[PDB]
Amino acid sequence: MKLHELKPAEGSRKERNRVGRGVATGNGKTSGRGHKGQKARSGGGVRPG
Amino acid sequence: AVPKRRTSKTRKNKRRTHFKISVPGMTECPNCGEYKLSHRVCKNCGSY
Amino acid sequence: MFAIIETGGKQIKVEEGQEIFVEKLDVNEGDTFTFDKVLFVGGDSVKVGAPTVEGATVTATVNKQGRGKKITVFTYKRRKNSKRKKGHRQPYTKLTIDKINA
Amino acid sequence: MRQTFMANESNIERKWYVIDAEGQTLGRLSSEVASILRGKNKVTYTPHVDTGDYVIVINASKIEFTGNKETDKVYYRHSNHPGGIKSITAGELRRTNPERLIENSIKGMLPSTRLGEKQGKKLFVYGGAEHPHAAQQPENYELRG
Amino acid sequence: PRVKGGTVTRARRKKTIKLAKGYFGSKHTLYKVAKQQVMKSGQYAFRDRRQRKRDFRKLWITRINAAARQHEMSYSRLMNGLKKAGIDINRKMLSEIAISDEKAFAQLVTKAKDAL
Amino acid sequence: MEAKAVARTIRIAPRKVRLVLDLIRGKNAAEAIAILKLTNKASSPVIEKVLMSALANAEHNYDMNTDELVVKEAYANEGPTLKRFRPRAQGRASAINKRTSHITIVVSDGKE
RNA sequence: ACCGAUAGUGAACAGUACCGUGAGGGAAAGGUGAAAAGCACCCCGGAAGGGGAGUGAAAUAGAACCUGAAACCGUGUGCUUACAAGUAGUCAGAGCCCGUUAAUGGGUGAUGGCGUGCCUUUUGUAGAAUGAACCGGCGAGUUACGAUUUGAUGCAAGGUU
RNA sequence: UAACUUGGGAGUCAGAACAUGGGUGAUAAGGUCCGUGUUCGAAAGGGAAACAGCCCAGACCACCAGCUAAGGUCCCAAAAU
RNA sequence: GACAAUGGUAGGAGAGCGUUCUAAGGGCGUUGAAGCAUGAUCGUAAGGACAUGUGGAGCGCUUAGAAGUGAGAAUGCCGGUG
Ligand SMILES: [Mg+2]
Ligand SMILES: [Mg+2]
Ligand SMILES: [Mg+2]
Ligand SMILES: [Mg+2]
Ligand SMILES: [Mg+2]
Ligand SMILES: [Mg+2]
Ligand SMILES: [Mg+2]
Ligand SMILES: [Mg+2]
Ligand SMILES: [Mg+2]
Ligand SMILES: [Mg+2]
Ligand SMILES: [Mg+2]
Ligand SMILES: [Mg+2]
Ligand SMILES: [Mg+2]
Ligand SMILES: [Mg+2]
Ligand SMILES: [Mg+2]
Ligand SMILES: [Mg+2]
Ligand SMILES: [Mg+2]
Ligand SMILES: [Mg+2]
Ligand SMILES: [Mg+2]
Ligand SMILES: [Mg+2]
Ligand SMILES: [Mg+2]
Ligand SMILES: [Mg+2]
Ligand SMILES: [Mg+2]
Ligand SMILES: [Mg+2]
Ligand SMILES: [Mg+2]
Ligand SMILES: [Mg+2]
Ligand SMILES: [Mg+2]
Ligand SMILES: [Mg+2]
Ligand SMILES: [Mg+2]
Ligand SMILES: [Mg+2]
Ligand SMILES: [Mg+2]
Ligand SMILES: [Mg+2]
Ligand SMILES: [Mg+2]
Ligand SMILES: [Mg+2]
Ligand SMILES: [Mg+2]
Ligand SMILES: [Mg+2]
Ligand SMILES: [Mg+2]
Ligand SMILES: [Mg+2]
Ligand SMILES: [Mg+2]
Ligand SMILES: [Mg+2]
Ligand SMILES: [Mg+2]
Ligand SMILES: [Mg+2]
Ligand SMILES: [Mg+2]
Ligand SMILES: [Mg+2]
Ligand SMILES: [Mg+2]
Ligand SMILES: [Mg+2]
Ligand SMILES: [Mg+2]
Ligand SMILES: [Mg+2]
Ligand SMILES: [Mg+2]
Ligand SMILES: [Mg+2]
Ligand SMILES: [Mg+2]
Ligand SMILES: [Mg+2]
Ligand SMILES: [Mg+2]
Ligand SMILES: [Mg+2]
Ligand SMILES: [Mg+2]
Repeated sequence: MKLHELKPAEGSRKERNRVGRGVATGNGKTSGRGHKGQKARSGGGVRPG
Repeated sequence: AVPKRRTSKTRKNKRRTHFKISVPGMTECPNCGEYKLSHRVCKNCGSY
Repeated sequence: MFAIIETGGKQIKVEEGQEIFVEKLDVNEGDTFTFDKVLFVGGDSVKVGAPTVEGATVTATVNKQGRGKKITVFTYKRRKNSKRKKGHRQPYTKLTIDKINA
Repeated sequence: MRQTFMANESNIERKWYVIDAEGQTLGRLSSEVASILRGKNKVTYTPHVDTGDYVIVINASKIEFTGNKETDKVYYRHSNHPGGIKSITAGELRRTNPERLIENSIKGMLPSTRLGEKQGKKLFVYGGAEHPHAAQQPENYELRG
Repeated sequence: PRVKGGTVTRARRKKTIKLAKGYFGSKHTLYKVAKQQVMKSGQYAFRDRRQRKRDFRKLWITRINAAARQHEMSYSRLMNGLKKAGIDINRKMLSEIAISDEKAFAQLVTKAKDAL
Repeated sequence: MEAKAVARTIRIAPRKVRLVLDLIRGKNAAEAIAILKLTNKASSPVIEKVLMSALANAEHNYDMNTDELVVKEAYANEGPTLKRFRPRAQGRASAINKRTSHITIVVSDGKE
């Protein structure tokens, strides 16, 4: 190839999900968490088992 | 005791339509000089 | 002198010499289009077609395949984080009626 | 927005009619007249300008009622003072100021807009068979009953 | 690397301010209140493009009903008998004939009137 | 032509100077001097000092006839404020604005 | 494949002004021009400020000195308004002015129809439930190490440091 | 025209009115507790004067084109004095 | 070419617009860059060009990579203004 024309193999890359940036992305306000309770707090959730 | 809303620019400007000032009397000093005030004495810049 | 034709899904009232604005036909510029459904002819002699005058074409010449002015479609729901926005330009054709029949 | 006639000033013609009110019931006279003043019998009716024309009612003291609604059917009124409710019966208004009996019935059938107020000023009502408006040359008009 | 939020925020806010010319007073200068009005005026326009097809159909019928009663016909019995005669002309076209050519309108009244 | 003169950073507040300034615009210069000597506002000898300066520029820099001149424009713009404080009661202070003004009048003979 | 003056050291000019009896806490504040050539001289004015003139490529580059947004304050104007009940617009529509990235153009708007803001929390809010005076800047799912599942690639009873 | 199995990723555990079958209560409550359906929630549009839950009916976008539903046809206000 | 589908909150999936920086290639600029202002322009959306005024020295495009990557609300912090 050349250093100004290179392309990766097809299906190797995806852009990652940024969460919490406005309404139309689908993960805008509550950022996937749902509304309240212990699982919606930072560092929340409970230990496995 | 305190205003519930701000007052807009139009309502402020409609309020001070009478907040004006008037022109004075302005007679003349007939003998020698510029204009004086009416029923007054032309002392300075005046001979009446 | 006076005709009512049927084009698109709607009806137009024409006189020979004027310009009309119709939903998009499939002709080219400078071509001659002929209209086939005529519902009523007035003027000096009156013909009333039921539904059609059975004859009575209208010829016209074609100018300016075009697109309309852009409108913006916008809606939103009130407390719910949802809205959409999109544009639209509707196509049209311009024609000039030049000759009438009966 | 192809092609639809819209009326205008320098475009409309207003004329003058005369209705006589004897032997007519109050509401059935008034519903006929209020469509004249709006112009809903013109073929060139347009909702945002004042087409429609002038009406004169000349007898107005021979308006009939049906039933017992000349001793009933009171008309109320409030003066925006405490306890200032006032009233008069319908038979009372007939013998005393009958012109205001008819013109209140007709203006209640007109819309309350700016144009609806201006259309209601084209009504002229008189008790007894004479009217001053001979200069405007009005016509007779029979009610399509 | 640090990216500072330069020049992209004005450009977004100005074309909302510019999209609100002619609005009263504070609603054409301040961004938070002009945005909130431009959302409202887009919602109104969607609603009113649908009612415009209702308003004009109501205006056409009113004029046909006035023109038919000069020939002792209702609106109802005109367009009943006009259907049985086989005529398929609009309300819009039928309203324009009655204004322009009264003599032609009186002729299709008779073809509807004898079809009953 | 036109002559002008400005006076920058005048300590009087701009609302107070625009009252007397509205009496003199549109009038010819001989009346405007007579008005400013007879209104007893505090702004009046400051405007009158400025209108003298603009008349003297028309005679010297431009060689106009001072007998027939008219005041085209007269206006006052804001300058920078001085921010002071005042102690009120129970340990609390309040802010006080010392306003300033830029005064501009132009004068012309009405011809080209 | 670190920041570029609300950043980056608290500090590009300071552990100073300042606060505190004291241990102690703790800021704000960069940019004329290539060169100072930094406005001789005249005029108004008590001065401050200014108009000319002159320097300079440029002085709406004059020291409060690069560029100079918005809120906000004003001066002129083309169209409109003193019988009218309002979430301020929107759709229709005369009349009056103008003439574009030249296209079924632009500004204003007599009159008519329709129409109870935004976010958050809620069974449910125009809501007399919460929050926001306005403008501007800053301001919130990251990284390291392990695990597990997808996709891609190489080799294959071998693969890999 | 769906169903089922395996695996990755969730949110939900405050519900409301209407009709109907029943307890409780006073054959009281826009009451409270269970069952069966619809709608709201998360659904605009037309009607019910106005009115989340009632009747009709499920909005990809233009159109100054037509047929109908529930409800309606003296004027306000479209259609039969 | 026909046929069908396309309201939507918690929420799952997919495609994309823009910002700063780096590599490579290829370009623009004192015959006026970036920024600022105005405009009756183009695109399905986020958004992209052109002209004219100000301004007085740096900046786009293509492909790929990497992130302090997008604000209207937190009795948010700091400054200006009412
Ligand atoms: Mg994605
Ligand atoms: Mg969602
Ligand atoms: Mg939000
Ligand atoms: Mg989740
Ligand atoms: Mg929350
Ligand atoms: Mg909960
Ligand atoms: Mg939860
Ligand atoms: Mg914590
Ligand atoms: Mg004023
Ligand atoms: Mg940087
Ligand atoms: Mg920001
Ligand atoms: Mg319809
Ligand atoms: Mg002083
Ligand atoms: Mg004290
Ligand atoms: Mg610092
Ligand atoms: Mg800076
Ligand atoms: Mg000390
Ligand atoms: Mg600091
Ligand atoms: Mg000096
Ligand atoms: Mg400049
Ligand atoms: Mg400054
Ligand atoms: Mg420089
Ligand atoms: Mg500057
Ligand atoms: Mg008036
Ligand atoms: Mg209304
Ligand atoms: Mg509650
Ligand atoms: Mg509130
Ligand atoms: Mg209130
Ligand atoms: Mg508050
Ligand atoms: Mg803010
Ligand atoms: Mg793997
Ligand atoms: Mg493999
Ligand atoms: Mg449970
Ligand atoms: Mg429960
Ligand atoms: Mg209950
Ligand atoms: Mg009950
Ligand atoms: Mg149940
Ligand atoms: Mg909920
Ligand atoms: Mg459903
Ligand atoms: Mg509904
Ligand atoms: Mg309704
Ligand atoms: Mg009811
Ligand atoms: Mg609703
Ligand atoms: Mg029908
Ligand atoms: Mg029926
Ligand atoms: Mg009404
Ligand atoms: Mg009717
Ligand atoms: Mg659908
Ligand atoms: Mg959908
Ligand atoms: Mg996802
Ligand atoms: Mg230039
Ligand atoms: Mg840059
Ligand atoms: Mg340089
Ligand atoms: Mg950020
Ligand atoms: Mg805030």
